[PDB]
Amino acid sequence: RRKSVTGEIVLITGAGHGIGRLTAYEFAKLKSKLVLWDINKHGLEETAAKCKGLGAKVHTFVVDCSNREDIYSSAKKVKAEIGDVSILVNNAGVVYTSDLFATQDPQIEKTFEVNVLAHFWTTKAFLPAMTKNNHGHIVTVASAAHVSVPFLLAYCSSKFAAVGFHKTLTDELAALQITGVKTTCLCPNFVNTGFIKNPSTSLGPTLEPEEVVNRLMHGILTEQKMIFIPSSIAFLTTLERIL
Amino acid sequence: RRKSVTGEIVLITGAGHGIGRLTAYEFAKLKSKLVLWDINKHGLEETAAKCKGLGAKVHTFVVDCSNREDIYSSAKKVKAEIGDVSILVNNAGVVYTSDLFATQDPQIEKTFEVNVLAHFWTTKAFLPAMTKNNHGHIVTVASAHVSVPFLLAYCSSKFAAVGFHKTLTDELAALQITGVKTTCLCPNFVNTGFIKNPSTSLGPTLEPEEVVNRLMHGILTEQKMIFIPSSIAFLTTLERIL
Ligand SMILES: C[C@]12CC[C@@H](O)C[C@@H]1CC[C@@H]1[C@@H]2CC[C@]2(C)C(=O)CC[C@@H]12
Ligand SMILES: C[C@]12CC[C@@H](O)C[C@@H]1CC[C@@H]1[C@@H]2CC[C@]2(C)C(=O)CC[C@@H]12
Ligand SMILES: [Cl-]
Ligand SMILES: [Cl-]
Ligand SMILES: [Cl-]
Ligand SMILES: [Cl-]
Ligand SMILES: [Cl-]
Ligand SMILES: [Cl-]
Repeated sequence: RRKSVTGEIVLITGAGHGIGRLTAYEFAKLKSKLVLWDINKHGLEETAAKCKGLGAKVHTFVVDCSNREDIYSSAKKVKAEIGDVSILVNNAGVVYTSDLFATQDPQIEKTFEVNVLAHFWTTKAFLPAMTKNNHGHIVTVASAAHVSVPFLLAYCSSKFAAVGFHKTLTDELAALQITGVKTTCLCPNFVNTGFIKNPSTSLGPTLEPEEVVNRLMHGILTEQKMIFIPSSIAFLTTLERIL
Repeated sequence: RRKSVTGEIVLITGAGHGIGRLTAYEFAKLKSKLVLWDINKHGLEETAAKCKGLGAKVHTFVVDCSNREDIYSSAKKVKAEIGDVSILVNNAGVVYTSDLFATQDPQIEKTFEVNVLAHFWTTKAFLPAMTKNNHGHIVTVASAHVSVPFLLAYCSSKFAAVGFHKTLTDELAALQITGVKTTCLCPNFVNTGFIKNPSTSLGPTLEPEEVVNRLMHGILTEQKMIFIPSSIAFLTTLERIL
């Protein structure tokens, strides 16, 4: 059923908090070699210490995944110091600050920089060696756990985009007969249902972070292409806060 | 079955060429008041001249839809000089330079800037007045060959634009804004993917005039989705590099 990932170099972005953190713990338990990236040094170090306790070799890099040059310079260090990434988990997400009208547009831009464009940059960095070895796994994490109304459109759109990235990349790999590089996407149901047609997008039930990761890991280890989960976007209540 | 759009202020981006131009002509015949945006002054003036020949009031603006400030500056002019746009056609698309002659990454960024983020900026500029009046129509044109280096960006951007449409549609519904409609011209691949749908590699496809016929009919009947076959020749594009 489930593949071994022992000794595989697994790189997880956004590993200092949330799903990314919990995902790192699961790979640690499986004795992968971990490369953890996060913008927040403190969260990153906490994740890494626990992963070591779980029995894994772990390396950390503070990386701002809104910054393409930071991603590439850090990827260069990974390749030189650690080796070739075999499982890439694109998990980093934008974190919103102010709601205020005047400062929204840069954060709408950042939403796409982190949630979508970062996946291009990491794939460009790490897919060539995977292709060369015909061995790899690219994991598009397009679910994250509440977003204020001004960012709802950007946030949701960016998830459709990430799912599109996965679907297109999957078929490109197939077209090119790159049979050893697998893809897995963690996808919110709203990408299939929309919001109004699916009351769960407003009412739940939703999943605990532990449940999301259990489902993600099961999908990765059985090499499922798609893993649908209910989001916790709280659509109607998010929108009623203006009405 | 079809609404009249007589005297509606219809803004079309990418109106200096291709289906934007052909769409401008159809709105011209229906006696809309046209606002045409494009990065090319001559293409723009050519489209305008024919729209005027077809009997319509027409105004033009040279606008780089990759540039948020330019969009907002131009929108301010439209509001002041012409009035409140009632039909917004988000049609501008990225144009690529071969990676033989340019770096890839700025063009991947530009793909999202034009094909997705521009729709945010035009919507933020024009939707408020539409909502105030409870009258408007936002048209997401997410159908437009692309080389292998840009195929992933190009395709992903169309999924994104369809996601924009679907989310916006539901926000408006949730807020009970009944008079602002949405229409999306969507490639079939967003529902089927590529390998599962041989037409994405083999066709048959539509001629531009057919695409525009279907677009106009959907707009005028206020259809939310209009699926069309794309012409990206997926497998042959990729297998070329093998
Ligand atoms: C597989 C292939 C194309 C075949 C071989 O040269 C390896 C490269 C690795 C990077 C891939 C590229 C295809 C196009 C991809 C998928 C992109 O658009 C970003 C990363 C790119
Ligand atoms: C138009 C085209 C080729 C079509 C499109 O990819 C844009 C580029 C822009 C640079 C041009 C190139 C044709 C060949 C040229 C003229 C060169 O040899 C140097 C610059 C090159
Ligand atoms: Cl991060
Ligand atoms: Cl980040
Ligand atoms: Cl959902
Ligand atoms: Cl076109
Ligand atoms: Cl390049
Ligand atoms: Cl298609």
